[PDB]
Amino acid sequence: SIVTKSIVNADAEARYLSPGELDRIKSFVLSGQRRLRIAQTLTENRERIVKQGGQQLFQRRPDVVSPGGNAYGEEMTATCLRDLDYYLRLVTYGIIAGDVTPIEEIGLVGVKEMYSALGTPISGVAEGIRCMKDVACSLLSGEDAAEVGFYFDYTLAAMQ
Amino acid sequence: KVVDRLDSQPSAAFEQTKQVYTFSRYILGPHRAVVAPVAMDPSEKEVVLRAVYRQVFGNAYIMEEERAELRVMESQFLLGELSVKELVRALAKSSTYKVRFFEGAVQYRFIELCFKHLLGRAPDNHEEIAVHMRKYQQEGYDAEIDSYLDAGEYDNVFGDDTVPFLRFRGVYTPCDSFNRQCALQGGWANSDKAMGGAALSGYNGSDGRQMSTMIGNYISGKPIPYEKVAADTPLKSTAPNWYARPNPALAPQPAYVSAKEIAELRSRVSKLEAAWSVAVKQSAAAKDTVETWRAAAKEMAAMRGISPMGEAYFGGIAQKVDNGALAQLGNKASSYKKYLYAIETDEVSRLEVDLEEAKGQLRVLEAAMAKSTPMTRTAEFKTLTKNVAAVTAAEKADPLSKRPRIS
Amino acid sequence: MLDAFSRVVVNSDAKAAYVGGSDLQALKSFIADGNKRLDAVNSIVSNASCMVSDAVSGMICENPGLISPGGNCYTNRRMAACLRDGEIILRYVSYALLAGDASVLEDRCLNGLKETYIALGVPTNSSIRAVSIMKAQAVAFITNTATERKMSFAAGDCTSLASEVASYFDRVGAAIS
Amino acid sequence: MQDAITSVINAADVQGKYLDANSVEKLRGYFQTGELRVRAAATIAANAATIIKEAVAKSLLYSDITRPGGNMYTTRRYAACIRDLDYYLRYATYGMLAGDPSILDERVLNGLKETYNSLGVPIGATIQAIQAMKEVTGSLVGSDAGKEMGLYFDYICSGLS
Amino acid sequence: AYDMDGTGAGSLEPRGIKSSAVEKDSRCFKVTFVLPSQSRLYTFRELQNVYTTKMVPFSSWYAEQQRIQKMGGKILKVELVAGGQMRSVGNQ
Amino acid sequence: YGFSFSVLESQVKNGQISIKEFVRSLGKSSVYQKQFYQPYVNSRVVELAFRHFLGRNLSSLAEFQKFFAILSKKGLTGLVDSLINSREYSDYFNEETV
Amino acid sequence: MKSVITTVVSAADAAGRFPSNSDLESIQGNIQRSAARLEAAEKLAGNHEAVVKEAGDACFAKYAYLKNPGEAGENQEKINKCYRDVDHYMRLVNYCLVVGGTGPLDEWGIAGAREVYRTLNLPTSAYVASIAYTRDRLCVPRDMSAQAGVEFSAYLDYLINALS
Amino acid sequence: RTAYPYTGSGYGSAGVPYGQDTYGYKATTAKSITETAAQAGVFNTFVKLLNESGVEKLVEQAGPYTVFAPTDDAFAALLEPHSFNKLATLLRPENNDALRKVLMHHVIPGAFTSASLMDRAVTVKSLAGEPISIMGLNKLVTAGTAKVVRADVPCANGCIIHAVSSVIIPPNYVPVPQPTKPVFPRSVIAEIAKLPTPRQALGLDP
Ligand SMILES: *[C@H](C)[C@H]1/C(=C/C2=NC(=C\c3[nH]c(C[C@H]4NC(=O)C(C=C)=C4C)c(C)c3CCC(=O)O)/C(CCC(=O)O)=C2C)NC(=O)[C@@H]1C
Ligand SMILES: *[C@H](C)[C@H]1/C(=C/C2=NC(=C\c3[nH]c(C[C@H]4NC(=O)C(C=C)=C4C)c(C)c3CCC(=O)O)/C(CCC(=O)O)=C2C)NC(=O)[C@@H]1C
Ligand SMILES: *[C@H](C)[C@H]1/C(=C/C2=NC(=C\c3[nH]c(C[C@H]4NC(=O)C(C=C)=C4C)c(C)c3CCC(=O)O)/C(CCC(=O)O)=C2C)NC(=O)[C@@H]1C
Ligand SMILES: *[C@H](C)[C@H]1/C(=C/C2=NC(=C\c3[nH]c(C[C@H]4NC(=O)C(C=C)=C4C)c(C)c3CCC(=O)O)/C(CCC(=O)O)=C2C)NC(=O)[C@@H]1C
Ligand SMILES: C=CC1=C(C)[C@@H](Cc2[nH]c(/C=C3N=C(/C=C4\NC(=O)[C@H](C)[C@H]4CC)C(C)=C\3CCC(=O)O)c(CCC(=O)O)c2C)NC1=O
Ligand SMILES: C=CC1=C(C)[C@@H](Cc2[nH]c(/C=C3N=C(/C=C4\NC(=O)[C@H](C)[C@H]4CC)C(C)=C\3CCC(=O)O)c(CCC(=O)O)c2C)NC1=O
Ligand SMILES: C=CC1=C(C)[C@@H](Cc2[nH]c(/C=C3N=C(/C=C4\NC(=O)[C@H](C)[C@H]4CC)C(C)=C\3CCC(=O)O)c(CCC(=O)O)c2C)NC1=O
Ligand SMILES: CCC1=C(C)/C(=C/C2=NC(=C\c3[nH]c(/C=C4\NC(=O)[C@H](C)[C@H]4CC)c(C)c3CCC(=O)O)/C(CCC(=O)O)=C2C)NC1=O
Ligand SMILES: CCC1=C(C)/C(=C/C2=NC(=C\c3[nH]c(/C=C4\NC(=O)[C@H](C)[C@H]4CC)c(C)c3CCC(=O)O)/C(CCC(=O)O)=C2C)NC1=O
Ligand SMILES: CCC1=C(C)/C(=C/C2=NC(=C\c3[nH]c(/C=C4\NC(=O)[C@H](C)[C@H]4CC)c(C)c3CCC(=O)O)/C(CCC(=O)O)=C2C)NC1=O
Ligand SMILES: CCC1=C(C)/C(=C/C2=NC(=C\c3[nH]c(/C=C4\NC(=O)[C@H](C)[C@H]4CC)c(C)c3CCC(=O)O)/C(CCC(=O)O)=C2C)NC1=O
Repeated sequence: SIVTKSIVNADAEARYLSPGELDRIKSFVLSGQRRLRIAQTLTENRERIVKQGGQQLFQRRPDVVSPGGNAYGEEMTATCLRDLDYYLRLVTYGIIAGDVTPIEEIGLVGVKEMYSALGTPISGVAEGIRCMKDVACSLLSGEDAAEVGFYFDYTLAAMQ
Repeated sequence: KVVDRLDSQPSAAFEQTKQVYTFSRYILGPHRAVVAPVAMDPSEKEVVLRAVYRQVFGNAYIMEEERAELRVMESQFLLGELSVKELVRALAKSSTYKVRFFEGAVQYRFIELCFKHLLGRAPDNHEEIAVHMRKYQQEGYDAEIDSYLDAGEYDNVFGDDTVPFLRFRGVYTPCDSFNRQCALQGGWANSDKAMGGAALSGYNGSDGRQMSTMIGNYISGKPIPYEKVAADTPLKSTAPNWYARPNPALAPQPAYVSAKEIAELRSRVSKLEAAWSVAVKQSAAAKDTVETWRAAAKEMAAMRGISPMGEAYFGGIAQKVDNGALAQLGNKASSYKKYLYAIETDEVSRLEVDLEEAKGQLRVLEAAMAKSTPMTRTAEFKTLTKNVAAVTAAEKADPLSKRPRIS
Repeated sequence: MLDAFSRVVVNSDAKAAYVGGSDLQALKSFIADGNKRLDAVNSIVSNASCMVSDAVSGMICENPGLISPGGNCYTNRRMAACLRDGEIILRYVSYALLAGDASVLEDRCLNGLKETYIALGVPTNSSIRAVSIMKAQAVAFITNTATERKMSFAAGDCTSLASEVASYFDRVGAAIS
Repeated sequence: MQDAITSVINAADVQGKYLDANSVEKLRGYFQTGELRVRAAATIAANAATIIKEAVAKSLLYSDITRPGGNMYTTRRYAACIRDLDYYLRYATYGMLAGDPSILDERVLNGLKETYNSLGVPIGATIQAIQAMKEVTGSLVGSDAGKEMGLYFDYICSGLS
Repeated sequence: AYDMDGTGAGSLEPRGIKSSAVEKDSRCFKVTFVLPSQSRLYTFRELQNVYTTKMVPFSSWYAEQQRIQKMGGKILKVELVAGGQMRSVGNQ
Repeated sequence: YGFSFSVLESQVKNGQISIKEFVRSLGKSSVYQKQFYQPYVNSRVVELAFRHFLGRNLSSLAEFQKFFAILSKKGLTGLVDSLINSREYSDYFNEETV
Repeated sequence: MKSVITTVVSAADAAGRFPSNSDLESIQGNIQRSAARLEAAEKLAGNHEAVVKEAGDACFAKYAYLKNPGEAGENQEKINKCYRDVDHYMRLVNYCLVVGGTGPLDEWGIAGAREVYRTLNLPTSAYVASIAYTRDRLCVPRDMSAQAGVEFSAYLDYLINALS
Repeated sequence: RTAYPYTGSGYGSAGVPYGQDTYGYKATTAKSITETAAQAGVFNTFVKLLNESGVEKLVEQAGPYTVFAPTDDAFAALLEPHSFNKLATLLRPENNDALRKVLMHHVIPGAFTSASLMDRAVTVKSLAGEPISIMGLNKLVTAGTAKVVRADVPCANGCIIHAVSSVIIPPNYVPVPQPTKPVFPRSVIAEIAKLPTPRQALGLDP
C-alpha cells in the first residue's frame, strides 16, 4: 500500500516522514471512501468481467484454445479462466491498497518463470488481462476508469 | 510514639475505628466490623446474622434447610433480648457447633478453633492454651465457653455490640501470632471442616475425626513455615493489589526442578548479597558527584537576588524570574520526579530488587526439592560441561560438637 | 432503613394498592430534582470537617463554661470527642438528605442518643446549640450563600432542599431535648 | 584493547575519581618494567622464525600429527600451522608490551576454540606447541622477561583449552 | 527490480543467482558459519576470523548461502529472525 | 557534512552485522546514490562501484558486461549486492575488514 | 428494602464515612433507569387484573392434577386463595419496580417463603409456571416499551430463581 | 566499584569484555520446538502426536510461537469420566481431522513469556482459529484450562514453550460422533402416513 512503502522509504533513510509523505497518507485515507466503491463494483462483477474477459481473449487468440493450445479442452479452459479470476482479484487489492504492491508480490514477481515453466504463452495471458480491462473500464465512469484501467496496464507491463 | 494504644485496650472516646486498625490490613478487605444498629430492618437483621454464621462457623455449610437448634437462638436475637455476644455465646453451646468442632476434635484443635471463632487471634504462647485446657477438664464445655468469652479479651475488642472478626491488630505479641493467625483462617475458601480434615476422614462426610496440624508449633518455640502463611492465606484475600516490586505471593511449585538450576541460583544470591554489603557502605555521599560542589555552587549563586517579578533584564530584554521555592534552586519537574524512577536507575536498589526476586525464586525451588526417589527429571538446559562433583566422603563442614559423649 | 421510594411503597402496602399514576407524579418529581439533591449532599460533605469545627468551637465562644475545669470540653480527650460526635451527626443527616427520608437518622443515630448523653454527663442544651450552628451552615451551603466560600452551581432553586435539611436537623434537636 | 595504563585509567575513571596513590602505584610499577619489555619484544621480533622453527621441531615435529592422517599432513595444512603459530608468538609479544592480556581475547581467544573444533584442529597438540614455544622464548629474553612473555602464553593456552 | 524478471537460460544478462525476494524485501536471517579461506597459502594476505554470525537479508541469503558452500564453508545454524511466513503481502 | 547512519553504526559496533553488511547497506543507501549514482551514467556507475566496493578497477571487458547488465536490470540495489556477494569480496574481505 | 440508595449508604455507614463521590454516582443511575422502570410500573398497575387472570389459569393448564381432591387447588375457596397469591406476587413486582431494588420482594415475598410452602404442601413449581407464563406473554413493543420490558422481565425471573 | 558493570574495551570500560564473553551477536544454542521437547523427556506423547497428525510441520516454522505443550501426565490425565466423552473419539484412526485443530489450539502466535504476563489478561486466537485467553495473575499463569506447570523453555526461533497440566479443548469444538449404521426406512407407507396433508394443516381433518 501507499502507507507501508511510504514508511519503509522513510525507514531506510533514518528519518521520519516529510510533509510530502504525510500529506499523502492524509490524502489517501480521505480517498479511501471512493476506493471501496470502485473495488465494490469489480467485486460482484467478476461473473461478467471474467467471462467476457475470456470472451475477447479466445476471439483474439484462438491458438491457445485450439487443439494444441495450452488451454485446450474443458479442463484447461476452466483453469484458463481461473487465472483471470486471480488477476481480477489482485486488481481489487491494488485499488484498495492504492498501489500495485499487492499485485507486485502476488502474480507479478517471477511470473515469467511460472508461465514459461507451465508451457503457457505469457503473451497470451497478457492479452487476457487487456480484454478484462476494456470490460472493467466499461463498467465505471471516466474518473474511475482512469484508475481501474490504470492497474491493469501495469499488470500488462510487468507481464511481458 | 507511632501507635498510642493497642486494640486490646478499648477505643477511648474520640475515634470511630481504633488506631491500629486504620493502617493495618483491616481497611482493605472484608475482615471488618459489621456492628448492629439500635433498631433495624429485618433485612439488616439478616445481614448481621449472616456475618455471625460466617464467623463462628468458619465458612461451614450450615445447611439452611434444617437450622434445627438455630431458630430458637435466632429468635432470641431478632427480638433484641439476646446480645451479639450472647448470640455468639449461644451458638457456641449448641449441638451443631459441637458435632462440627468438638465431637471429633483434639483438645488442641478445639482450643485453636475457639480462638479463631470466638476471638479474632490465634493462641499466642503455650500456657495460654494450658489455662483453657485445665478449665475445660475441671468445669466442662458449657463452663468453658462461659469462662472463655467473659474474660478481659472479648469485651474490649468487640464489646457486646459487634460480631467477631479476624483481628488484624498490627501489634502482635509474639511475632508468630500473625503467622498462626493466617494459617488458621485459611483464605476466603477453606473452612474448618476442610482445614482439620473432617470430611476426608469422615464416613460419607459424617462423624469423622477433626485432627490438627500445628501442634508442634504450640509446644516448642517454632515458627510456621512460610508457605502456609503466604499461599492459602487471608492476606491474599485482603490483598492491596499494589505494584509490589518484591511480589509477596509465592509462585506455584514447579514440576521438574533440577539441582543444576539451584546450585547456580544459590551462587547468584550469594553474589548479590556480597555485592550489596559493599555498595551500601558507599551510599549517599560518594555516589553523589554533584554533592562535593554544593558548598560552593550555593554560595557562588547567591548574587543579585530579585525581589519582584521582572528583573535580570540583561542588557534590556525581558528574561524574567520564577521566584518560587523550587526554581530559585533551579530545579524543574524532572527533579522531584527523579525519586519515582529510582528502581532501574538506582544502584543499591538495583541489587535489593534482584536479591529478593532471586531469593524468592530460590525459596520455592529449594522447597520443591522435597521429592526425591521416583521423580522423573528433565534436562531443559543444553547439558553443558559445567558440573559440580559428588565429593562428599569425609567431614567438610562439621558443626561444632565439643561434647561428644561428655556424660 | 427506607428511602424516598420505599417510604411510599410501604405506605401503599398498608392499603395493598398498586403504585399507580396518582402516586407516581410525586416520585417522578423526586427524580426531577435528583440532580439538585446530589448537588446538595456534595456541597455539605465537601465542607464537612470545617463545618463541625466552625460549630464546636462556635459553641465554646458562645458558652465558655464547657472549657472550664471539670466542664465537658476541658480535657483534650473531651474536646476531640466533641468533634467526633459533631461529625457523626453531620454524617447521619447527609445520609438522610441523600435518601430524602429520615428513617436512617432516627433509628441508627437518634435512637437511644438522648438516653446515652444523660448517662455520659454530656449537657444537652449546649449540644442543641452545636447542632443549631450546623443548621445555619447547612442552609447556607445549599443555597450557596456562605459568606466566605461560594461553590460552583448551575443556577436555580434549592429552598426545598434547604428546608428539607433544616427539618432533619431539628429532628436531632427534638431528640436530645 | 587496553594496556596497563589504559586499564589503570579505566578503573580510576569508572569510579569517577582521580588517580590516587594506589592507581599511580601500579603505574610506577609498569614504568619500571618498561625497559625490560622492549628488549624482550626486540629479540622476539628478530628471532620470530627461529623460535617457531624450534617449537614445532621440539613438540609436534615428529609425533603423529605430521604423519598421513594426522593433521599437518598436507603442505597447506603444515603451512597453516607456522602461520598459525606466528600469531601466538606475535600477539603474546603485544600483551608483553601492553602489560595486559585484553588484546588476546579481543583478537585471538574469542571464537578460537570454537573454530578449531569446527576445523577439527587438535587443541591438545596446539597447547603443547605453545608451551614449547613458551619454553624457547624464555631462552632468548632471559628469566624474568621469559616470566613476562610466558605469562601471556599460558593465558592463550588456558582460554584456548 | 526484483530478481525474477524473466531471466533464465539463454538470456542477455549472464546466468546467475536468482533470489525469490520481493521489491525492497525486509526479511533477514541470522546465520552462523565457518568459511576457511583456502587461498591464503598462495596469496599470503593477512588472516581474518572465519567464524562469523551475522544478519543477512532475505534478498541475498540465497546468494550468500550458495556462496558459503562454494568455498567449502559449513553452515552451523540459520534462522529467520525478521519477517513472516506464508505472508502474501507485507514482505516489502 | 554531519551525515549519520546511527542504525548502521549500531548494528556494526555491536557486531549484529558484519562490516560487509555495513558496507552493503551503505551502498544501497540514498546518501550514496545521490552522491555516486544519480550524477553519473550506468556505464560510469559500474566503474565507480569497483573503486568503492572492491578497491580496484575493472579488469576485462566481459567483467563489464556481466556487471553492467546486472545494474541494467536491477539498478543500484542489484549491482552492489552482486559485488558484495561475489567471491572476490570474500577472499579479500569477509565480514570484518573494511 | 434493599435498593440502590439503601445499599450504598449502608456500606458507607459500615465504613464510618461520609457519602463520597462513589455513593452519589450510584444514585445517578437511579435517575437514568427510572424513565424505563416506572413505565412498566404504571403499565402493570393499570392492567393487573387481566395479567393475574391470564397467568392464574396458565398455572392450572400445565398442572391440571391440582384440582383433584386432597391436593392444594381442590375446591373453589382454595383456587380463590391461589389467584390472590399470584396477585400478591404481581403486586410486589410493581412494588419493586418503583423502588428499583429487590427490597419489596426479599422482605415480603421471598423471606420465609421456602418454609411456608413446604409446610402447607404448596407446589412451588406451580408458582413458577404461572410467573414464566407472564415472562413469555410479554410482547416487547406491544405490552410496554423495550427497556421497560427488560426491566420487567428481569424482576420476574428473580422471583423464578429464588423460588426454584 | 559499581556492581552492574558493562561490556566494551578501550577507555570507559569496566574490565569486562563486550557482550560479557567478547561476542556481540551470539549464535543461539537452542533447538527448535519439537526436539527441545524431545530432549525434555516429558513431552513424549506431544511430539508423537505432532509427528503423526502433521501439525508438527506448522510448529517447525520460524514464526514466534508460544507453545503450551502438555506433559504426558496431562495426556495421562485425559481419563476423566467427563473429558473421555469429548476426546476418546479421536483415538479412532480416521479422526485425524479434529486432532489437528485440537492440537493447533496449543500454538499461540507471538512470544509470550511468563514475565510478560505480570498481572495481565490478554486473549488471542490460536493457529486453529479460535480465541484463547492467557491470564497471568498472582504469579500463576493460565491458558484456557492450562494451569501452566513449567514457566518457559527458550527455543530456536525466539519461540517459547510452557508446560501445562491439562489439554485445552477449543471452545466451539464438538466431539465427533462414533461410527454408526446408515439406517433406512423399512416401508414407504409408514412415512406418507407420517407427513401431514394440506387438509390436515388447515384443521379440516383430525
Ligand atoms: C519497616 C522498617 C520495614 C517494612 C515493614 C512493613 N511491615 C509491615 C507489616 C507488619 N510488620 C510487622 C512487624 C512487627 N509487628 C508486630 O506485631 C511485631 C511483634 C509482635 C513486629 C516485629 C508485622 C507482624 C506485620 C503484619 C501486620 C499487618 O500488616 O497487619 C508492612 C505492611 C505490608 C502491608 O500492609 O501489606 C510494611 C511495609 N517494610 C520495609 O520496607 C521496611 C524494611
Ligand atoms: C460534643 C459536641 C459534645 C460532647 C461529646 C462527648 N461524647 C463523648 C463520648 C461519647 N460520645 C458519643 C456520641 C456519638 N457516638 C456515636 O456512636 C453516635 C451516634 C451514632 C454519637 C452522637 C457516644 C456514644 C459516647 C460514649 C462512647 C465513646 O467513648 O465514644 C465524650 C467523652 C466523655 C468522657 O471522656 O468522659 C464527650 C466529651 N460533650 C460535650 O460537651 C458536647 C456537648
Ligand atoms: C394457587 C395458584 C397456588 C396455591 C395457593 C394457596 N396458597 C395458600 C395459602 C398461603 N399462601 C401464602 C403466600 C401469599 N400470601 C401472602 O400474604 C403473600 C405475600 C405477602 C404471599 C406470597 C400464605 C402466607 C398462605 C397461608 C395463609 C393464606 O391462606 O393466605 C393456600 C391454602 C393452603 C391451605 O389452606 O392448606 C392455597 C391453596 N396453591 C396452589 O394450588 C397453587 C400452587
Ligand atoms: C467389551 C468389554 C464389551 C463389548 C465391546 C464391543 N464393542 C463393539 C463395538 C463398538 N464399540 C464402540 C465404542 C467404542 N468405539 C469407539 O470408537 C469409541 C470412542 C469414540 C468407543 C467407546 C463402537 C462405536 C462400536 C461399533 C458399533 C457397532 O458397529 O455396533 C463390539 C463388536 C465389534 C467388535 O468386536 O470388534 C464389541 C464386542 N461388548 C461386550 O459385550 C463387552 C461387555
Ligand atoms: C466565638 C466564636 C464564634 C465563631 C467562630 C462564629 C461561629 C459561627 N459561624 C456561623 C455561620 C457559618 N459558619 C460557617 C462555617 C465555615 N465557614 C466556612 O466557609 C468554612 C467551611 C467553615 C469554617 C472552617 C458558615 C459557612 C456559616 C454561614 C455564613 C457564611 O460563612 O457565609 C454561626 C451561625 C450564624 C451566625 O451567628 O451568623 C456561628 C455561631 N460565631 C462566633 O460567635
Ligand atoms: C455524582 C455526583 C453528582 C452531582 C454533584 C450532581 C451534579 C449536577 N448538578 C446538576 C444541576 C443543578 N444543581 C442545582 C442546584 C443548585 N444550584 C444552585 O444555584 C443552588 C445554589 C443549588 C441548589 C441546592 C440546580 C438548580 C441544577 C439545575 C437544575 C437541574 O439540573 O434539575 C446537574 C445537571 C446539569 C448538568 O448536566 O450538569 C448535575 C449533573 N449530579 C451528580 O450525578
Ligand atoms: C405486564 C405485562 C403485560 C402483558 C404481557 C400484556 C398482557 C396481555 N396481553 C394479552 C394479549 C395479547 N398479547 C398479544 C401479543 C402477542 N401474542 C403473541 O403470540 C406474540 C408472542 C405477541 C405479539 C408481539 C396478542 C396478539 C394478544 C391478543 C390475543 C392473545 O391473547 O394472544 C393478554 C390476554 C388478555 C388480553 O387479550 O388482554 C394479557 C394479559 N399487557 C401487559 O401489561
Ligand atoms: C495470483 C497469481 C497466480 C497465477 C496467475 C497462478 C497461475 C497458475 N496457472 C496454472 C495452470 C494453467 N494455466 C493455464 C492458462 C492459460 N492457458 C491459455 O491458453 C491462456 C493463455 C492462459 C490463461 C488466460 C493452463 C492451460 C493451465 C494448466 C496447464 C496444465 O495443465 O499443464 C497453475 C497450476 C494449476 C493450479 O494450481 O491452478 C497455477 C498455479 N497462480 C497464482 O498464484
Ligand atoms: C589471530 C587469532 C587467530 C587464530 C589463532 C586463527 C586460526 C585459524 N587457523 C586455521 C587453520 C589451521 N590451523 C592449523 C593448525 C594446526 N594443526 C596442528 O596439527 C597443530 C596442533 C596446529 C598448529 C599449532 C591447520 C592445519 C589449519 C588448516 C585446516 C584445514 O585446511 O582444514 C584457520 C582457517 C583459515 C586459514 O588458515 O586460512 C583459521 C581462521 N585465526 C585467527 O584470527
Ligand atoms: C543448492 C542447494 C540449495 C537449496 C535447495 C536452496 C533453497 C532455498 N529455497 C528458498 C525458498 C523457497 N522454496 C520454495 C519451495 C517449495 N514450495 C513448495 O511448496 C514445495 C514443497 C517446494 C518446491 C519443491 C518456496 C515457495 C520458497 C519461497 C519462500 C518464501 O518466499 O517465503 C530459499 C530462500 C531464498 C530464495 O529462494 O531466493 C532458499 C535459499 N538454497 C540452496 O543453496
Ligand atoms: C531499532 C531497534 C534497535 C535498538 C533499540 C538498538 C540498540 C543498541 N543499543 C546499543 C547500546 C547502548 N544502549 C545504551 C542505553 C541505555 N543506557 C541506560 O542506562 C538506559 C536504560 C538506556 C537508554 C534508554 C547504552 C549506554 C549503550 C552503550 C553500551 C556500551 O558502550 O557498552 C547498541 C550497541 C551499538 C551502538 O550503540 O552503536 C545497539 C546495537 N539497535 C537497534 O537496531
